[PDB]
Amino acid sequence: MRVVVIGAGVIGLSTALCIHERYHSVLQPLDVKVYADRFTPFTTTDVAAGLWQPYTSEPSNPQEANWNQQTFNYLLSHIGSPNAANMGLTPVSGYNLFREAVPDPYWKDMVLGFRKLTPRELDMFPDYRYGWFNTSLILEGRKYLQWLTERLTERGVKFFLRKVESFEEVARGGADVIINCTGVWAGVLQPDPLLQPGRGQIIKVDAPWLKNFIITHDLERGIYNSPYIIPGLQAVTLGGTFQVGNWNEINNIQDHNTIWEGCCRLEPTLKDAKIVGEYTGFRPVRPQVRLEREQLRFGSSNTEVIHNYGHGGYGLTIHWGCALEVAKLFGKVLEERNL
Amino acid sequence: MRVVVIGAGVIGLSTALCIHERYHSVLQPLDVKVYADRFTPFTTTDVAAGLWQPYTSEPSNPQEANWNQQTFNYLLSHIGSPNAANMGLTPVSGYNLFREAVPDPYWKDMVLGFRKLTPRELDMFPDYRYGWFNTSLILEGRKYLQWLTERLTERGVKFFLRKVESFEEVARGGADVIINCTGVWAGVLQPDPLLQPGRGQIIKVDAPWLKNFIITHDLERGIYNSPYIIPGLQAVTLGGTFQVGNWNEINNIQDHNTIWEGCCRLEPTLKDAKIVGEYTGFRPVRPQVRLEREQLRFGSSNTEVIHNYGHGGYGLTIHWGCALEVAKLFGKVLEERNL
Ligand SMILES: Cc1cc2nc3c(=O)[nH]c(=O)nc-3n(C[C@H](O)[C@H](O)[C@H](O)COP(=O)(O)OP(=O)(O)OC[C@H]3O[C@@H](n4cnc5c(N)ncnc54)[C@H](O)[C@@H]3O)c2cc1C
Ligand SMILES: Cc1cc2nc3c(=O)[nH]c(=O)nc-3n(C[C@H](O)[C@H](O)[C@H](O)COP(=O)(O)OP(=O)(O)OC[C@H]3O[C@@H](n4cnc5c(N)ncnc54)[C@H](O)[C@@H]3O)c2cc1C
Repeated sequence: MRVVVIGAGVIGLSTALCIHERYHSVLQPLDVKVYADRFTPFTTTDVAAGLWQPYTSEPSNPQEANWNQQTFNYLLSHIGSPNAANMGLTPVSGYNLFREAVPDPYWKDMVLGFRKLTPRELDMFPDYRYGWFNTSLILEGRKYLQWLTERLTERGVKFFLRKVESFEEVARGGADVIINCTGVWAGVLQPDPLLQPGRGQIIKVDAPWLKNFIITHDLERGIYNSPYIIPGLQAVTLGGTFQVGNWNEINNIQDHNTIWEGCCRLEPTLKDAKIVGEYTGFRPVRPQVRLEREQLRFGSSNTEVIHNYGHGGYGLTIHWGCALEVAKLFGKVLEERNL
Repeated sequence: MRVVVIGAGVIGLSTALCIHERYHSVLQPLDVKVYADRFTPFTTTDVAAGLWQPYTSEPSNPQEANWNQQTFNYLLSHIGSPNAANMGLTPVSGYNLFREAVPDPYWKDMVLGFRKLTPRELDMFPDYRYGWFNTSLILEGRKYLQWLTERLTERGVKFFLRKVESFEEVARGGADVIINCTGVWAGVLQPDPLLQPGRGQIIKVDAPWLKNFIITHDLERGIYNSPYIIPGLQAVTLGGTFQVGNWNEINNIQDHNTIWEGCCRLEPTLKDAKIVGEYTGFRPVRPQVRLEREQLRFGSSNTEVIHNYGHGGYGLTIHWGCALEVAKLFGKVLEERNL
């Protein structure tokens, strides 16, 4: 059947692969195509700090906790292959610092080695007073997007640079099923007032001596509104901004300065780091991932649409669980159509 | 007074600085000079993997344990300054893997976060069956040697490229005190059958995605005779050889192959690493650090000699404790001479 995925960010590509991986065998004819108006390096995914770490607060949908877990185990299963770095993966250990005691995250047990910092540890970070340590994984968005792209391409999936104006337009094109993985732009194909851009700028820097991630938190100020430093495969990502409702896509000088000075304070050796670039992107903020099936009549054609968007500051961290869930709904769509 | 340090490896330079730092104030005249036939990048120190980690077994002279501890705290005290990376320092977390249970090292409490690996952790390293994890520090020998060198130079200490033939030769040159920090070559100035070269080759590689150290152990085969990978500031050090009594200073292809294949098996992603160089050096192996004062009559001149050599595979790890001890003996020499 004709299936069309709209989106080429981590959600779209992982989902496409996930399904094709499960159904090519079963459905003889299984035509996947991917439409997107932006491919890496232009997706929001390419801008991601690259770390696997859910929010500190519990999720609204409890399945989100599963999805996160399934994603981590799936990623860990690759640690050990010769390809892990080629897919954009590597373990990284690091700190979560806070200004005051805070309850353990629901994810303490998903990551490896979770534990509270000791005082000699905290002495390395004077403004903070409570914190955790745990090892997790890095999944660079750009590298991972390219990897999924080659995998998809070899499985025969086709890509097309296109801006979709409506699902109708796609249904008319003969799509039996359509997977919406439009990220913050999903509202355009169909309004969702719950969805909003969580803008964030980052500064990429060359500072190889930094081997661990460090993430600061300011409870008053909101998540990701505080300095964080996260080593990646080739460079370090400096960061710190999450602004809901802001659509400005231009890097701004003010954000740059606050991110730089904050990090520079937290890790003074940054003094010698070479800045390699700055970027801004929109977390697709929503109270809960919208992941559900919906049918659409276009005259005489029910065309299923399965949504998968609204991942906020955690799309990398949970993409696999969602891709699986979508495969499952797609499974139902198949049994209704009688395979 | 005239003081002459023989050696420009980590032991000689740290010791010189240590003393000058303590006595320049007190002794009005305090003439330090450093003689060495090899300066960085030619010392054994420049070849060090760069990690702070004592042996797994406990020391013979118990003071070694304190020297190690004093060294770690001294190093940690710098984590936080803007200069830490310039001195060659950065924290690094990592694994010690073994083929069977083993008792906790006497140093578990000196390092940060020591703990035993869990099974999900061990699944990332299939040949191994027991292990630890802890964060420690990297101190790159080459960078640190250059840093100490600038510090010494600015304090007015003088350097001279000179092969010393005998202490006599130096005493005749008017040295009131002489600090022997000759490493494996100390036997030449005065025989010590306990001292032997622990040869070791390493391969430097460019593989920035590796953020944690990994050190393997084979009990039958001896310490450091097993693959280990240790990220440094700019490159990764691959290693694995410790051969007592071997004086071959030439890198050999057999060692290279075994080190490469072993590491490559332990971390398959090395498949894509660029090799940047290979080097070999001699750990100054001895059952215990020789650190003691000895007087020497050269006709009518007692000339004190204070030895500090025999640090094996742990000179970086303990250099500061020793430098302090030497300053202390030097202190006595001063009170005997009545300041
Ligand atoms: C600065 C920053 C740091 C972050 N760090 C992390 C992190 O460390 N860890 C983590 O887990 N998460 C992180 N995130 C969150 C993560 O980046 C997002 O959750 C995730 O990238 C969303 O992916 P997506 O595919 O849904 O969106 P995108 O990657 O933006 O993909 C959307 C795709 O849909 C296409 N598209 C949209 N509308 C149309 C249309 N009308 N027609 C055709 N194509 C269309 C776009 O071209 C693009 O191809 C971060 C985000 C930001 C901004
Ligand atoms: C491959 C390898 C990996 C290692 N990794 C680590 C590690 O990760 N961590 C750790 O703690 N330790 C490590 N070590 C051990 C550490 O390298 C040695 O303990 C330490 O470098 C010894 O320093 P030193 O100053 O005593 O010797 P050197 O640095 O070799 O200094 C000796 C100095 O004396 C000079 N000299 C000698 N004889 C004379 C003479 N007759 N006249 C004039 N000058 C003379 C030499 O030119 C040189 O200047 C490692 C060693 C090796 C070989």
